[PDB]
Amino acid sequence: MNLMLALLTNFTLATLLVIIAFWLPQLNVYSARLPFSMKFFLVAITFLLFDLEIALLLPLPWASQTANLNTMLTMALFLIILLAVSLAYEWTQKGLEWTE
Amino acid sequence: MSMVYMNIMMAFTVSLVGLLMYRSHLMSSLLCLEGMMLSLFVMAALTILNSHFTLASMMPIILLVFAACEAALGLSLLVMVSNTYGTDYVQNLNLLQC
Amino acid sequence: AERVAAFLKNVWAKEPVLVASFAIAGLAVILPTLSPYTKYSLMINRATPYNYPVPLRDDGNMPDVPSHPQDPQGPSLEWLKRL
Amino acid sequence: SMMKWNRERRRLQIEDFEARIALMPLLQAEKDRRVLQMLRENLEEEAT
Amino acid sequence: MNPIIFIIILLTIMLGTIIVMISSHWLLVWIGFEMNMLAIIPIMMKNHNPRATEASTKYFLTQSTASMLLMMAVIINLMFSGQWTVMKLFNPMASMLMTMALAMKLGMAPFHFWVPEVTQGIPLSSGLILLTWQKLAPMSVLYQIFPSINLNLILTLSVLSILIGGWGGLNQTQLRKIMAYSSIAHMGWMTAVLPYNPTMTLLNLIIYIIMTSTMFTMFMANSTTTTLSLSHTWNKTPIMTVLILATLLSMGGLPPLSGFMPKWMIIQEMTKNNSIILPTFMAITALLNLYFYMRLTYSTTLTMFPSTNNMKMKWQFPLMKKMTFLPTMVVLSTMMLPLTPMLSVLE
Amino acid sequence: MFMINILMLIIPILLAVAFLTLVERKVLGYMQLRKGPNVVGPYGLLQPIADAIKLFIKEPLATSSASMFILAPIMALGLALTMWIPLPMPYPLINMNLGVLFMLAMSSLAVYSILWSGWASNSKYALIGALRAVAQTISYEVTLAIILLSVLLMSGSFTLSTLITTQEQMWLILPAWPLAMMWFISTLAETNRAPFDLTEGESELAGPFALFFMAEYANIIMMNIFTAILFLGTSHNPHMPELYTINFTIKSLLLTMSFLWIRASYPRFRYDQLMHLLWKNFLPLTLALCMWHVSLPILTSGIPPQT
Amino acid sequence: MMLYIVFILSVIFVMGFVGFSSKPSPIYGGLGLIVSGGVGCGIVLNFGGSFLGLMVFLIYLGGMMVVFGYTTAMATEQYPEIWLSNKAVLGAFVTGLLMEFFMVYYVLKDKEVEVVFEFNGLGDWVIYDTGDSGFFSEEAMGIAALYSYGTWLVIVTGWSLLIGVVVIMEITRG
Amino acid sequence: PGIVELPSLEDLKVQEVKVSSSVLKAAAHHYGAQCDKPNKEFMLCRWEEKDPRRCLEEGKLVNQCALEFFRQIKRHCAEPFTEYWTCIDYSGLQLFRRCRKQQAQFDECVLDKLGWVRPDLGDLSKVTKVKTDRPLPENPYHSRARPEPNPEVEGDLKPARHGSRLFFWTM
Ligand SMILES: CCCCCCCCCCCCO[C@@H]1O[C@H](CO)[C@@H](O[C@H]2O[C@H](CO)[C@@H](O)[C@H](O)[C@H]2O)[C@H](O)[C@H]1O
Ligand SMILES: CCCCCCCCCCCCO[C@@H]1O[C@H](CO)[C@@H](O[C@H]2O[C@H](CO)[C@@H](O)[C@H](O)[C@H]2O)[C@H](O)[C@H]1O
Ligand SMILES: CCCCCCCCCCCCO[C@@H]1O[C@H](CO)[C@@H](O[C@H]2O[C@H](CO)[C@@H](O)[C@H](O)[C@H]2O)[C@H](O)[C@H]1O
Ligand SMILES: N=C(N)NC(=N)NCCc1ccc(I)c(Cl)c1
Repeated sequence: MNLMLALLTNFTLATLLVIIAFWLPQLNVYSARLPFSMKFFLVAITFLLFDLEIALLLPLPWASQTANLNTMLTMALFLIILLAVSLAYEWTQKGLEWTE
Repeated sequence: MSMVYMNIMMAFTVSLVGLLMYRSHLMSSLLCLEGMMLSLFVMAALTILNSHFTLASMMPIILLVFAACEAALGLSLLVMVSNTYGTDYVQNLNLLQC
Repeated sequence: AERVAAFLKNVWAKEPVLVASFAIAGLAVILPTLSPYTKYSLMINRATPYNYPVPLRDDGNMPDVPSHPQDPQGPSLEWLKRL
Repeated sequence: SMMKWNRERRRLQIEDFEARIALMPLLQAEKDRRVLQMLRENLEEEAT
Repeated sequence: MNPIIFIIILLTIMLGTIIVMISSHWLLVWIGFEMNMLAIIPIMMKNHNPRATEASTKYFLTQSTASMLLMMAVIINLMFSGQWTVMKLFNPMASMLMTMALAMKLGMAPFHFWVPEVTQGIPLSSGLILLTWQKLAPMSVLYQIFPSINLNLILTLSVLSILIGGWGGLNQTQLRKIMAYSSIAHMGWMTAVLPYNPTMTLLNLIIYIIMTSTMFTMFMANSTTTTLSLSHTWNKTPIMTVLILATLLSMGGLPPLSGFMPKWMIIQEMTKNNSIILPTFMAITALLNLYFYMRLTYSTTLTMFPSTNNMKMKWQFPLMKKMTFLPTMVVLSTMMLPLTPMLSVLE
Repeated sequence: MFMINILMLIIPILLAVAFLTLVERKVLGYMQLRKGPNVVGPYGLLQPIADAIKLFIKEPLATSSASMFILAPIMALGLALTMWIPLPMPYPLINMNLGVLFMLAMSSLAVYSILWSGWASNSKYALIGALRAVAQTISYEVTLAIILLSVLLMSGSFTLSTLITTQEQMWLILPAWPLAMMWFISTLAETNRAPFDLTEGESELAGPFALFFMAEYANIIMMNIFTAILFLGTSHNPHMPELYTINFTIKSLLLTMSFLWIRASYPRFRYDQLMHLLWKNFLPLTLALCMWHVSLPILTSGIPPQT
Repeated sequence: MMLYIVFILSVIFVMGFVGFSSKPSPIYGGLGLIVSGGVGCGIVLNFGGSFLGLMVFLIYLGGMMVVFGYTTAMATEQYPEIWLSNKAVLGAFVTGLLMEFFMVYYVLKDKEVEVVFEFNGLGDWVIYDTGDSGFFSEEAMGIAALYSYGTWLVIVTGWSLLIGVVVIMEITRG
Repeated sequence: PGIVELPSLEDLKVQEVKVSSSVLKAAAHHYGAQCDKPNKEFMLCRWEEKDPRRCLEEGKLVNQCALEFFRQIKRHCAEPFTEYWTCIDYSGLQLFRRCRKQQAQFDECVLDKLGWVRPDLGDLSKVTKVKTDRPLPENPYHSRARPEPNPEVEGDLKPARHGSRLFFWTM
């Protein structure tokens, strides 16, 4: 209940601050493609794919508690190396360049 | 079945009907596709958590990861379509009629 | 070898960030196999009792199984205390 | 320094976990009676 | 495409299929389809044109929808049995959803509309993969879940595909569309016999793949995508016209050629089960396919169509395309009937 | 009782933000051989109040979508306050078992306020500026998440108060100063602070404005509080918790003041150059150090406890 | 009552789905999916899925849906059409909204309902597990097992993500 | 289906150990050493019978041993123990490492006046062995008779009679 109360308070207050911010006494009586750039799209997609790999690494602090450490360490490094290979491929294919 | 399954199953059906009844934007149909995944993630998580199927706890994550990768591919196709015609309208994808 | 050292000096001058990255990544892959302490990581993890240790029905032929927690038989953690 | 402290923290965790193991039979004995009492109580009301 | 990347993408297409075929867990089956679909899109797009982009997008939407329905069937199956083992499903609604999902992936009627359009819009080599290798993974799942499949649903899907495939091919002059509708009809034979004898499904699938690969390879050797273009073959590679004639007659199911064998054995298995009306209806309906196979033979081999003057320039250069395995594939496509009892290896 | 506790967090956060604007102006001023605000109240102590009143009675000067024009500042300010509720100082308002993940999850949502306000700007050029800002923010989210995971492999859990225990004997900046360096820079880039203040840079080449400003400056304080806990752990004495709060406040103030110090000291990055700093420099090192910090506890037998 | 919190969240879940499934402007459709994602996390949280719930926020909302909105602003819609101004969208939205309410009314009135299939209506709390006194999170133990039991899952998943990068670079090079 | 047999409300009654969890945590290490035998007999029963109704008598002995355990602390070491568990009770996580001085006073008191020795690190997590006159259950799962396996196939593999026998083929 406490977290729900905290969230409701934070955003309820934010709503109220926006309210009075827009309405105070004034005292007066009188879908195309946005110049599409492919490079910014690939940044977003690259972030997504790296974000999914981060999702796979987040369990690592718990995984280190296993007795199967031989398997666990090998798979942890394997995942990170494959992430590095992804970066290396994008790098060498000019995917990190902002010219042209 | 438990009461929650009614609405989660309904949500999948709503998104499936949404996906099968296209309008104009291809993006709108992609959102329904990701809505389907979301309802699948929730239903799978509920079943796995409630039954205490411990090792299956990773399955919703795998589903999420692969489905996000599929969505990334779909978004790439959408931008290539948009580059060709200037919109993501599905009525433009009718060359293979003939 | 001399060609190897000349290559390393070149990258050290032009791309020290990448040289450091690869060196750190190489140490991470290699050092666990060379470390005398890596074996204790396996032992400490196994020694942590997450669930209840269910007792065994005594059939009269288990001289290696302690009858009481403070009896001498059974695994000892004295190696862990001194660690 | 981190290795030494984490090793001590592992020893402190084992001691904490062993305190739980000492108490688990008592807690299990209580949980059994509480569950059976509740089921028995639910049974009296069903009969009525 | 970089040649090394093309190899790795081809291997990923194969790996995704292999994962589906070796998996005992439903999640891994789903992963195999996801990986396979991811790797095939780049070879549909490789020639970079609006038609190839439309085909890749139409393909993506169909397969993604089918994979969502498959995951639904898996999750419903988990709810009602508490397990993921790849086998019979434990809930009739799950069985219908998986059957419909796999029918969509195979392009069976009435989920067939994408097959002619996607095949037309991609290169011949990509169409070769689409209409042969891609059938393996869905058919291998059907091989394992067939005990729980609704008999009326599967036989209705089969009958519709044989009719739609047969009729759809009659109106085609594009070779890729002819192959697409031909593929739809042949899928119907494969699923019609599956409830009775899955072994005969495997036999039909293997032989279909062999003849389909032969035809695509022969189209690729001459860079022919239309009937009229194929009609110039006689004035360039006369041997090729004879091979095309023999292969088409085999795909028509004419004895004594290899393509008679799957239809022959499917009719046997169905009659052993007192199914007489259905096999007879299927065999007569397959005459539609024979008609538009015969039409191609008339314009390719049995008559000489008009030529062009610039064709003479082609007489001075040899075929340099790989035509890999073509001599073996054509002989298997036509001359295998005397070895029919060898089908027991598939048991 | 709990609602009082929430307000004893929300109100001081907004007051701290107000007077950070004064501290920033005066610290920058003295580094520039001048004074900064010193007329509006003694030593400028009423300057934030005058600025606040002024902005709120200013004319509130068409949106392309009213719902998103109002959603963006509510999201920004609401999310910013939410990031504070799991912070242990030394006791959190909400004690989350996965507090670190919660902060990571909530911070990833903050980019929607940028996106929504770009959509509501009704201007092609403002939408493009918003998309450039979003690309920067998500780029540096990558290293922040990986750096955080590397540190937690020494702590053992996603609970923020466990970082206190992990640093009972020693600050984590000593075993992890290479990560501390990239973490600190990543926070600057994440908050669009100089030399990464490209939204205000590239742009020039009332109440609603104030609300976005409060959200950003609350995030700046919060990020430096997170940095203090992550790398400069204060010792907690359960019988004298105020001792922790004093020491931990001083560290957070100094870290915040170093954000101002850095603004005063360097020119701005080009957009492509700050992208290369991330994708070609920080990310390679972060990946290599992530592998290293996975291996190190195993090879030293220094794996922390799960609990 | 708070005892029906999961059901109430599930009701909101459906309305958000009817929101984007009727397909207004993709800007608003994206908003409807975000609200459903947050509500979907809340449902998962109340079944003990703390880590799973937060992954929806971190990955589904903070990653995938951010990229969806980024792409929409760049290649689909830059200015949203007024919500429900289209007749089909309004009709589809109203049609789905009424179906959900009729479902919710009856299940609450009778504490059960048959919408094609039979659903109990006593509250999802009734099926919960009655014994839990372990010193760990079972969800965390299961997810952590990916690195000990799921070697094969890691290999195929990691490979697919690498091919995702390779494939997308091929698709977009044109 | 039949009736779930439940013990009467009277058969469940027993004298409770109504002390808080910091008290139990404070006494846990000596409690495990002192009351091991009835405790392990009870836990063996639970894991063998898989039925709480079948171990009520052993569960009652667990309670009696604990009550007698805490009566001996009260008789002799009430004051040092109270300081110790009050120290534990202050911590939000009830941490042992915050109370080593008070633990030392309680540990020295029980050793002096009761001979109790605190078990070492690792002791209480051992798998021990219990001697019980209770008979080992036969069918704790209440399994039915398993279905009979399919008739096995044995013999010599000979060539197929006249080959495939497929239509006209002679091999
Ligand atoms: C592109 C693919 C990249 C894949 C990269 C994979 C790299 C893997 C490198 C290290 C893998 C093994 O790393 C480490 O090796 C030593 C070898 O003594 C193992 O052995 C060590 O730990 C085990 C515990 O399991 C002890 O029993 C043993 O006495 C000890 O020496 C470790 O258990 C293992 O953690
Ligand atoms: C194409 C639609 C796509 C959207 C799909 C929407 C989700 C569908 C959810 C299906 C889950 C319900 O599945 C259905 O549950 C009921 C509950 O007992 C089962 O049970 C029902 O039929 C069997 C018949 O022997 C008996 O149990 C009983 O008569 C009846 O209760 C059904 O056998 C099962 O098919
Ligand atoms: C943080 C709490 C602060 C509490 C302070 C409470 C004070 C309430 C009295 C506010 C008086 C504001 O005074 C008034 O503000 C509005 C702001 O647009 C100004 O502007 C207004 O008037 C001008 C014409 O004069 C109009 O063209 C304009 O559209 C209108 O906005 C006025 O020129 C100013 O006279
Ligand atoms: N960037 C600075 N430090 N100076 C500055 N002019 N800040 C902005 C001024 C400001 C905005 C909102 C509020 I509420 C307050 Cl009190 C003050």
